[PDB]
Amino acid sequence: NQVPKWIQLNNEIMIQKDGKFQFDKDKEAVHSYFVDYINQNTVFFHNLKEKLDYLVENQYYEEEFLSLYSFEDIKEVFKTAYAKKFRFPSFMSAFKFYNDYALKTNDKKKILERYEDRISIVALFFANGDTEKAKEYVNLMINQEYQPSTPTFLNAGRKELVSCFLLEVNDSLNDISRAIDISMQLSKLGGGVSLNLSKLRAKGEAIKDVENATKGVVGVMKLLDNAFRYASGAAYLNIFHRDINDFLDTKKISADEDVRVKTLSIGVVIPDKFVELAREDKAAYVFYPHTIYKEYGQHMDEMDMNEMYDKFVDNPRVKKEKINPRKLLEKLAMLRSESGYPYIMFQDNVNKVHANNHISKVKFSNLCSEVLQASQVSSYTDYDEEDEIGLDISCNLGSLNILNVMEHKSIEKTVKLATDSLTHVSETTDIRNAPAVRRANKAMKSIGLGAMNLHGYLAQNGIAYESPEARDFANTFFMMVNFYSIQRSAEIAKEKGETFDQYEGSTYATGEYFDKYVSTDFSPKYEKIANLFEGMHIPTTEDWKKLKAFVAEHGMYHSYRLCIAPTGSISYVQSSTASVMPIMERIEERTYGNSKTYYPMPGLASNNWFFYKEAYDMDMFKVVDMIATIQQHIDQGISFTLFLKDTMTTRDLNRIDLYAHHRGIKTIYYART
Amino acid sequence: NQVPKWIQLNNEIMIQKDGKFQFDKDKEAVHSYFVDYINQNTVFFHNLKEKLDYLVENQYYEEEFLSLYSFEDIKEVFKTAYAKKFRFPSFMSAFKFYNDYALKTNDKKKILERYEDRISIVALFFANGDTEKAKEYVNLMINQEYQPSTPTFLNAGRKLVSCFLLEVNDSLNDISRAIDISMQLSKLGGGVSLNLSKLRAKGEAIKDVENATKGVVGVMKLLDNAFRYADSGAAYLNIFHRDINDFLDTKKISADEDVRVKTLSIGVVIPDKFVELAREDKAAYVFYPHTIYKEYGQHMDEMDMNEMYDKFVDNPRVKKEKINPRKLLEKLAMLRSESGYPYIMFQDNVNKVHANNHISKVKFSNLCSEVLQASQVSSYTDYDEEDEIGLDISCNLGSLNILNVMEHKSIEKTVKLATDSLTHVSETTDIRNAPAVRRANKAMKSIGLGAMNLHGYLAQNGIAYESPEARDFANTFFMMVNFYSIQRSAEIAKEKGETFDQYEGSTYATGEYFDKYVSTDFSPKYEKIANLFEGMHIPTTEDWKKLKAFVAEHGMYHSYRLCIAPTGSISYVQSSTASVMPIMERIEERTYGNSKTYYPMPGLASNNWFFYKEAYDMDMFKVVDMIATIQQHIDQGISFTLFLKDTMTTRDLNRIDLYAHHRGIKTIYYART
Ligand SMILES: Nc1ncnc2c1ncn2[C@H]1C[C@H](O)[C@@H](COP(=O)(O)OP(=O)(O)OP(=O)(O)O)O1
Ligand SMILES: Nc1ncnc2c1ncn2[C@H]1C[C@H](O)[C@@H](COP(=O)(O)OP(=O)(O)OP(=O)(O)O)O1
Ligand SMILES: Nc1ncnc2c1ncn2[C@H]1C[C@H](O)[C@@H](COP(=O)(O)OP(=O)(O)OP(=O)(O)O)O1
Ligand SMILES: Nc1ncnc2c1ncn2[C@H]1C[C@H](O)[C@@H](COP(=O)(O)OP(=O)(O)OP(=O)(O)O)O1
Repeated sequence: NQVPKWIQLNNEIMIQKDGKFQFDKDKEAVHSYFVDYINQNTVFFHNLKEKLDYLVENQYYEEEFLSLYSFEDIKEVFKTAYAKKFRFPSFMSAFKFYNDYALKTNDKKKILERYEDRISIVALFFANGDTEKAKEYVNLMINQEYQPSTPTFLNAGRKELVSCFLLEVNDSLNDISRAIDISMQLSKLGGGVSLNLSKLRAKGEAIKDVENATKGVVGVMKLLDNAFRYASGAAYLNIFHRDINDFLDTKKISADEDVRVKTLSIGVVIPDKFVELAREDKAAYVFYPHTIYKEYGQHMDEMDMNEMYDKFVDNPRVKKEKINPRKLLEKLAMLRSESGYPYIMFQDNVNKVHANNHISKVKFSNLCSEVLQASQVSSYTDYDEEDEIGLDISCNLGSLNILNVMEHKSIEKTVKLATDSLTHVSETTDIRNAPAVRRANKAMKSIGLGAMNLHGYLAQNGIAYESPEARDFANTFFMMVNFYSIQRSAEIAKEKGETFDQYEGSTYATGEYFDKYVSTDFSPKYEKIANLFEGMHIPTTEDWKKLKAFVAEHGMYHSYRLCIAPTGSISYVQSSTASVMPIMERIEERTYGNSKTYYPMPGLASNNWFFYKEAYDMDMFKVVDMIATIQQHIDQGISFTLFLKDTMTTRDLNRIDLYAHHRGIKTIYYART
Repeated sequence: NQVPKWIQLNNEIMIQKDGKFQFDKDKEAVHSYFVDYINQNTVFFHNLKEKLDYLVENQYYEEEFLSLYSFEDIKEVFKTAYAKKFRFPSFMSAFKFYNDYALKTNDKKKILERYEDRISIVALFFANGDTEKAKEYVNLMINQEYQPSTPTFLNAGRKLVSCFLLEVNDSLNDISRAIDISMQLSKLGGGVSLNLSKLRAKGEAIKDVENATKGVVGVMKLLDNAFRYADSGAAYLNIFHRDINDFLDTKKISADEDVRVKTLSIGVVIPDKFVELAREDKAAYVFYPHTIYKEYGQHMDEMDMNEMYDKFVDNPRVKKEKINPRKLLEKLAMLRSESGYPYIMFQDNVNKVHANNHISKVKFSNLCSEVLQASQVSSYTDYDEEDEIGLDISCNLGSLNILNVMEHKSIEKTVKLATDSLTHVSETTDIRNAPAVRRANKAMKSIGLGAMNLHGYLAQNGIAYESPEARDFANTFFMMVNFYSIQRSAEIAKEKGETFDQYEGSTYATGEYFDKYVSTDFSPKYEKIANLFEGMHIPTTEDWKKLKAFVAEHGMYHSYRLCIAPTGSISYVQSSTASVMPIMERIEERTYGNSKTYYPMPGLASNNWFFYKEAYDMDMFKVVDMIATIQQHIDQGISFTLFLKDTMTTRDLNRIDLYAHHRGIKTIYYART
């Protein structure tokens, strides 16, 4: 019943020694943890050869790519991995990896893969042919300079791989059947699956023969809520719809028995016209979209609300409904004061900066509220009848440490390797049950790259989080990031000579995206910021012009490059902070079982106590301006999370909302208190 | 509650497949045993250096001798050990080593030393300076060509001799000193046996008042209580003593409450005069030895019974007692029919072949009934009074496989290494509570070498156990063994120039022991026997003459060389039979717990079923003649064990006893039925 030694040592840090914390004990706890639990459950082997032979003959490793080299080259790779003599810096830095991510045995009671093992297996998977490139991946990963995404880091060479799926539901019975089918298919693959209910007819409407026959959106939500309980995502909705009130009555603290969704989140799509009507204090008109489909032939949100709203008001054909926008934003503020639900996307900020609006305009987002790409709906006909295949969105992920990049200045080569890595991942991927995801993943070739460790590095260097210097720093940094990113994409496009489809329809072929960079140079405006990037080259606008010419030579290989995800579950292995959202508390406290695990933030010393500010004690406006400065280079959304208090006000909340709409923040997240 | 896989596979052998046994399953069980229990409890390490550093800093290895080399030489030794790719041949071949002998952890739940580890640590302990000699010890041990004794194999480099022989002089102070030394050695775990020759008997005068002595039974009672306090030996007695009947009434199936010894065994010393009196059917006279001590000044068994028996009969001073010898041997046969107790030593067979009778004559033996050396009694005076130190016997052990010696023909170099090994062991030994053991172990330098695996090798080659060919084979083999043994002892005596004390008093300096070997050559008398030793040199009697001259040059380093012990507890690791006693059953069956472990004898196939005879179905006379042929070269005793049946007869038993006395067998053991 006694608590073991390392947990007891980890509980020692809260003892006040001269008003401080016992940080130096922490390593000792880690030095306990590698003696009394880890090195007494590892399966023992003589050497490498039999080890790998035992790993093959019990159905663990996919033996194909592990047969495509010599034994000696793999031995050199493992030798390069063990030559680091790597150590962990913190207590959770081991515990989150040797409990869940690292490979266990069949009885789930022993440990096979060491920390070099998993990384070097990932390295040979990203190699696909070159030994020295695999060594480059090792030197990239073992210095904690790059982190692949969660399911890629889990399921490399075992018994799918991308945790993000985005679909559309056309309007038929057959379409709803196909949608529930594909959701149950992807549900066992563990990824993130979110739907959208734009083009559906509303409640109390005619079904092809008889008026007032449709049970509406709530029944489809009920079927999906039962559907994900069998094997957890969300769904979005554009606001110009009668049942939007019933779409928002689901998340309710006085929850109805039938109106009860504990699985799916919800979210609202809002263009500028509704914002205008809520500002100027006038009426609003939600519609019956099936009447619009009968009238104009198209669907509702496939046209501009700013161009067509009063025209639908003027049509006697479209049955309408008048409501109050201001009371509706008040109700949104109340429901976000309850929890923070739903989600919010401002599409006009997105499409006016989007490159690929010539295919379609972005209407929705994933569960992770980040990926904003084109989406064409399919049409699933009857059994012997053939179908028509639209386009879908499937985004594999991956971020990186800012800190070690700043330590080593190999940021270019870092992007060079990570781009090829995610490229080979999207090469490898195949799903054999949803054909539109198949066609789009072959077609669009969308990769997603981001970064964590913003708060901690700049807080450890002694720069406040609300400083303008950090905003200029992030501006110059992400400018150079996007520069080398497009540079590598153009290089690979020259290597293959095969861009994505309808490349001339993009703004990339015209250089309209490049028109921001031909002027308005992003040189550092502070000396202390300039000392940080001091020691390496920073490009000029003429380098952007040479880049524009080199793009105009061939083109770009990818259609999307960047994403920012709240990668907290693999934040702990990199032993760092979250992404760009600053930290909540200086000390995290968990109870694994009969235990009080005490996690300090990395870099917690006496001097930098003030730069480790608290999330409840910050200027939200400067945070939004930081995220807007970050937004200057990112194609997709940014995982912006609101940090609130009970003492705050929905007046101030909606002021922050309209402030972010005025700045141009794409999406937000669930709010915390 | 389910039986694990390897035990279930080991129980499969008794299934009759075509009237046979499932031998081929057995390896599979062993191949199970190294997957599901062993390789999932070994503490995992990166490489050698940290491993040894962790082993030092937790008080496991004595760090002195493990600091007397380079790291690289130790790495070469471990590399030579792992270069064998050694495997076990049987199921118990692992289970008796990874359960008790190999090193565990502090919580006794994990395993640190592998099978290479223990052997190579023993190798560096026997090295004491030379790397190549340590590699020679590795090449000796890892081919299973030599096995050191049990406590040396256990306690090398941790926190050493299992055989102690003492004498008890006659005072109160002496009995105090005896119980003191027995309790001192009792925590050291060795074998300790006493002897009660020079004590006065029951009902006798204690220095002032007649009929005051409680006798031998009270001292036995104190020793029986004494060994119950710590982590069990025995005691011997010469037969010419009144209380011998009470000395034999202790081991009784109708056991008295007071007369009850469940700890100490007992044993009888018999010279030729009592054998003569029992043959010729006359009277016998046991004595009161304290009267003899008052009369002649010496003690009783320090003079010849054949020279002095009728002279003590003729003395009116010595009070005597007349008894029947024939009924006494009948009672001995009855008590051995009960269990097999007591032990029996025929000293006149021993002393007439003993080399060192000029110091004293052997009067007794150890617990293991094998070591027969000189022994001078001490005299423990009062507190401020100084004492006088006698001589004691302490024999470290060690045997070898016959089989691998026959495989490799390196018998000479084998003896060369094993002699230096036991030499360094007797160098290392020190006890700091019994001064006479200290003085004798510095003085006499007695080593003990033997052999196991007689029955199995010659049974596997297809030669019957009762054959004369095996007797000639063993004669030639042990002749060459003793030849190279004395050769190496003379070499080491030349190396040091320091023989043991009173070397000129021995028969070795006079060559009287060598007079057997100057003639009567032991050439093989059979062709099939000659093919076995074919391929190597066998010496001649002129080589014995050169040996005699080389001995006469310097001398011999040791005073004793050979011993034969029932080394069953380390028989299983060598994966072989016992020593020269043939096997009891073809299959051993044990119950570890909720289990039926089935051990086959090694080499059990269909063809050699007949040469694997049964111990209850053999000629005892040919066994005694085999042991007498073995006795032709051994200085000490031989662990001869009787194998009896309930259908046998004490008439036949006593006939076998007198037959062995007529042949010249030194000692016997407890009998089995
Ligand atoms: N933070 C850690 N990360 C990884 N392994 C660790 C960590 N802490 C301890 N260990 C591992 C390494 C070793 O196998 C064992 C402890 O040995 P360790 O002392 O850490 O290495 P070391 O040999 O380089 O230092 P030293 O020479 O002082 O012993 O457990
Ligand atoms: N029995 C039903 N109960 C509720 N809703 C239904 C039922 N049958 C059909 N629907 C709903 C869901 C469908 O998306 C929608 C129209 O159904 P469906 O017959 O598949 O369309 P359709 O392609 O045949 O022609 P139309 O565009 O005129 O509706 O109404
Ligand atoms: N009898 C045994 N003695 C010692 N180790 C054994 C024994 N049986 C199995 N093992 C050990 C050796 C390995 O660490 C593991 C089993 O691998 P094992 O197959 O025996 O060796 P191997 O690699 O030489 O043969 P193979 O190439 O066919 O796999 O457990
Ligand atoms: N109180 C006693 N009860 C029983 N036995 C005793 C007792 N005292 C002494 N003895 C026994 C054990 C001794 O070995 C033996 C003689 O005792 P002890 O006085 O020590 O001999 P001693 O050296 O003084 O002279 P002596 O040779 O005449 O006996 O008798």
